[PDB]
Amino acid sequence: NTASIAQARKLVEQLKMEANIDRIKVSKAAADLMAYCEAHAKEDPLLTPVPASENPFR
Amino acid sequence: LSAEDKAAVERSKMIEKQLQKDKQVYRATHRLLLLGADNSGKSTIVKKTSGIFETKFQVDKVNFHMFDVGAQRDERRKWIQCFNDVTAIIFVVDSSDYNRLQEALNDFKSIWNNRWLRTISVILFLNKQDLLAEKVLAGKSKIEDYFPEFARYTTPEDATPEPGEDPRVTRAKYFIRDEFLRISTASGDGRHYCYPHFTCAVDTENIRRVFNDCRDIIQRMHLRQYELL
Amino acid sequence: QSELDQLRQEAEQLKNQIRDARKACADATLSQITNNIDPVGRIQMRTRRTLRGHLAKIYAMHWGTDSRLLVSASQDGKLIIWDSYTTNKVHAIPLRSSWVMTCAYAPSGNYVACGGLDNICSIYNLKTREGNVRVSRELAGHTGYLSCCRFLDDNQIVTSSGDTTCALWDIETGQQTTTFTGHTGDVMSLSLAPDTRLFVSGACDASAKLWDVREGMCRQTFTGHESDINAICFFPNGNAFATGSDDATCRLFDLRADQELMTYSHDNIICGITSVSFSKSGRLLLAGYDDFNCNVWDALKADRAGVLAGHDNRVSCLGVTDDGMAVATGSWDSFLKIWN
Amino acid sequence: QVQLQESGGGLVQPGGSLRLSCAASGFTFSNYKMNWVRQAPGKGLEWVSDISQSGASISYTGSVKGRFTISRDNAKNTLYLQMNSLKPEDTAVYYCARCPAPFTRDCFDVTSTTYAYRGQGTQVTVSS
Amino acid sequence: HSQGTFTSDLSKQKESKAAQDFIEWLKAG
Amino acid sequence: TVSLWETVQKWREYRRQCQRSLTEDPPPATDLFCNRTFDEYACWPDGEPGSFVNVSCPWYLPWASSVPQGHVYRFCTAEGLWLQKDNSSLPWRDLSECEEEQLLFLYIIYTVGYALSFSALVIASAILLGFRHLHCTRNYIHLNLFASFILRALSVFIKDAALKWMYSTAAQQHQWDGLLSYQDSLSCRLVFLLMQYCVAANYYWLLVEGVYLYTLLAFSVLSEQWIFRLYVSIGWGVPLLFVVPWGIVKYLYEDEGCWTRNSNMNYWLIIRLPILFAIGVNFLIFVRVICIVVSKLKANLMCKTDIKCRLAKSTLTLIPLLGTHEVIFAFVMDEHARGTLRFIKLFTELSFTSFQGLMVAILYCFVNNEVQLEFRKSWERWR
Ligand SMILES: *C(=O)CC[C@H](NC(=O)CCCCCCCCCCCCCCC)C(=O)O
Repeated sequence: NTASIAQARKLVEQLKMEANIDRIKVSKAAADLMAYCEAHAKEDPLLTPVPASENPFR
Repeated sequence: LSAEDKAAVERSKMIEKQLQKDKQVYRATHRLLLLGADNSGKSTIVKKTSGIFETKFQVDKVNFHMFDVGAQRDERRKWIQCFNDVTAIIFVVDSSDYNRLQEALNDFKSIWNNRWLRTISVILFLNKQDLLAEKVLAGKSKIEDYFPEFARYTTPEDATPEPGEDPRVTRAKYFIRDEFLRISTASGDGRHYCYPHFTCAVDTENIRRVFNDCRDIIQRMHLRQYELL
Repeated sequence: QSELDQLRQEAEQLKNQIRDARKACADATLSQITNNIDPVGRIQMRTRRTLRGHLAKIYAMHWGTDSRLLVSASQDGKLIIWDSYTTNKVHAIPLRSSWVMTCAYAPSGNYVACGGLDNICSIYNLKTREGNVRVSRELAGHTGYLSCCRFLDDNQIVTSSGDTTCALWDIETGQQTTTFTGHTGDVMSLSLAPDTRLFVSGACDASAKLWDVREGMCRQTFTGHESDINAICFFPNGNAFATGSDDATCRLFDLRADQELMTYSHDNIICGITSVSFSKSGRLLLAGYDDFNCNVWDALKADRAGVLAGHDNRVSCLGVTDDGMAVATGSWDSFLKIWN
Repeated sequence: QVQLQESGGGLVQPGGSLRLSCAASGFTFSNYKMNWVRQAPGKGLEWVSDISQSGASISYTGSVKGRFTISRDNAKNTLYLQMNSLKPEDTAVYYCARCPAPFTRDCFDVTSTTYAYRGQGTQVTVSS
Repeated sequence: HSQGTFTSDLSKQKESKAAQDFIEWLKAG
Repeated sequence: TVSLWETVQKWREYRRQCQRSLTEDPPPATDLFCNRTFDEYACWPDGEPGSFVNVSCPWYLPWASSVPQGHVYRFCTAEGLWLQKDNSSLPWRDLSECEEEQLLFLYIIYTVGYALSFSALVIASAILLGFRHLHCTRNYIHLNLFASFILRALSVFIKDAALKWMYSTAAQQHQWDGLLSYQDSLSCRLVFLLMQYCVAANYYWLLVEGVYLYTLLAFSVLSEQWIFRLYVSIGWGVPLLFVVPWGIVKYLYEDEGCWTRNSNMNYWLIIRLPILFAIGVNFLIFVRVICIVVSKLKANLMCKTDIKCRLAKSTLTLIPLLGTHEVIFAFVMDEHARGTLRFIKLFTELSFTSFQGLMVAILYCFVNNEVQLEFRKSWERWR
């Protein structure tokens, strides 16, 4: 055996095992992303720079 | 002026003091990458089951660290970037095969033109000169069907090693040398160079040959900073 | 020989089925859905601290969990631990092989790992009784250079290598417990999930993958880039990851949508990304470059906002802290810089 | 995902002619170098011909020098290797290749294990 | 060293001229 | 080289002696000639009644010290009073028949050079220090070289600014015809010692520059932290070893003037010979560096007999850094008290040395590629 067919078999079963999985809509994914940002934007320092008082890297 | 932070600042000065005498060792050694063909790689005359191999040799009280890459996968466009600060790249070519010589020409060309290696000079060892001598003199295998240009190449003004060199063997010997030199001079900007050498399988005067070309490389680098050259 | 042709046809048709299923599952582009949303606005960043002491170029760096200390490995043969508040140096570990390509900081702060061209990984015990550091373990066993480490926790580390594999180790045992195969080119970097439950790995074949440390098996395989993937990281929610490749620039993928959402390009940008990390809120994607810069891409918009110019040679690593206060960028000029 | 489809192989008498057309998709085209690598049976695979981005830096392996011709159609996203005088020593799988990077003038693409941006292969056989 | 000699020569010129100014003024009371 | 002071003192004694002689013999012999009245120029105590009375030339005057002993026939009046010529108190004009713009031109020329050079060196040092990418041992030696040039410029300006202080001011001269001046202050003496030190420290920051360049091409590198300390000590400390002994010698055995005039050439050998040694060594280094450069240009194997253009450029860009223009006349010492030769020696040395700072500043801070890339980058990062 050249084992090329053996490798192709595991490759195609890898592909098949990846096909039968759940899908969602990219619009819903983008909506969820937008949400994460908006919800933690207040806390993100590089978006809203912290006052020097707290800034440990004064 | 704190009190507990004194210990930390004292600690950061012991480290600085230790890093300071490692700077003067790291700058007192030359790092050479030993590349080339799969064969002809001879880091034994210059004198834990994987990774990278390192051999240290000392010439004229100058320390050289030469790294023979081993146990790595075939593709090397990605780990080659680690060696952008080496002083020179040693490239060893197996002449006297005529078959994979073109596959060694292309390999050297890629080294020359890489974006992270444009400033690193290569030292070229046209290895296995003994086999080349026997191959042409025998005449069974003829170097015309791998490079058609050998039907018109004429030997240049050069130095045959010993009185007794057949004109043929000293012609093919220099022909291969010129093939690498065409590639080297194509990137005309003189920011790095190629030093050719006809090495043999075993040569005592081979560690020094590396020494002199690194000495030339460093001097040429200093003269550039002073715009003297 | 006919069976090989049959298998090739099967693979081609299954790939067609996969691409068609991914098609028509996308209604609107992230650009269109993110059209009313306002721009971040040009952000100005300045170097607050420049850490000096490394001799040769820097290949990797990693922030500590306290967002206070960080380790950085340089190819002079040393990796040293800083205190980014006071620029003081806490430790300076000399390595055995000078060719180190990656490093990581253990979450507990007790350990630091490193590895490089030499196919190995070394764990360093920081909090030691004698007070002098020492290598606690060498995780030998796989071929090919090692290009990223990321401690799962104390006594469990995952490694990516140039042998086109990834592995999960047991520090005290010293033996591979799981191995992840399927990549065809060198694996350049991997990022653990925020929940430390999966991870992603981009490789030198312009393709990424998702694994699971429980049982070694690839879950998804995202394509789209055209050349070697150089860096990758997780989005804070753990439901995405942005990978920047040599092809042109960077991209964002979503695991559940199983398709690239949107790219990050520009005509002037002509080299390739070298390192990527998100900001705390997943609103600022940062990215190194061969042009010595570090652009600051807003995640939701295809237009960059800021630039972190200041490095003399190329930028090789950058990472945002856990509190988001600071951003560090090592580079081939052998300096670290802490922007805020 | 990147693709490289090649076609044209077949049985030809010595001194005959063939045309090898390389169909590419899934990656920028003009920005890259392109190469021809063939694998003669019983030995490793070897580089043959190259052509730069614009299509102005042709270069050949000495063996096929003055015999084969290459051409790039950027608009068609195709590459060609015209074959003029065949020998029975060129009998080999052909492999349209691509450089790993764009806007760059070097390529480490001969590798014998898993280079990714490489064609699947066509067999050209010259005999009687 | 140039500036050393130049100055020495210059000083001698200024010194000699000053003595003249003393021989031309003493004459004029 | 008669001092004003010496002349002044000499005159004072002559006057005192004359006063004594007049008091001794004031009475006229015949009581029909000029009375014994001692003028400031001369005594003329004797008088010829209606005749000419030879009054010998004074016993103390630099002007006529070498002049012969001709007298001054005082044509006095037989009436016993002094005669009058053209309504003047005294005729007898036989009274004392007894007896350069090149320096100005050289002054203007080198003052201009030191000015244009000091300005450019201040700019160059600011540029070379500010960028922080250019910090390296090479540019540190350059920074000390620039500082030495700047000290030379300020030293020269100051040096000739005090030279006229105790000379040109008529105040000084009036105060020298009586009491003391600025010539006796120690402050003045030290202005000129400072000048000697600052010049000597300039030839030794050229020697250091050349030795550092030579040790990169020839010897293996050593600790860049210790070599720099040795170089700083050589550049700034070695000059003391022979400019302080010169000051001691001047204070002891030759203190006239404010140490401006090299009356004893031997004492001036002590702060010269070292300078000749430094420039000779630097010339040797220049020759060997140029032969290394031509060796590289030959062995390049790409030479197309145009190497003379590149080698000329290299020689001309290396001349100011090592100060090799100074050697063409360095061996024509001040035992060659010529005329045209002296002028030329001074002209070339002063002119080229003055602008040497300008040439060094340009060649090593304004057209340097590294510093040109510091700007291009700083300009790109400006937005
Ligand atoms: C002794 O007799 C007194 C000397 C006095 N003066 C002179 O001899 C004339 C000297 C020449 C004039 C000064 C030249 C100044 C050059 C200014 C350069 C400035 C350039 C600045 C650009 C940045 C005398 O009357 O004899």
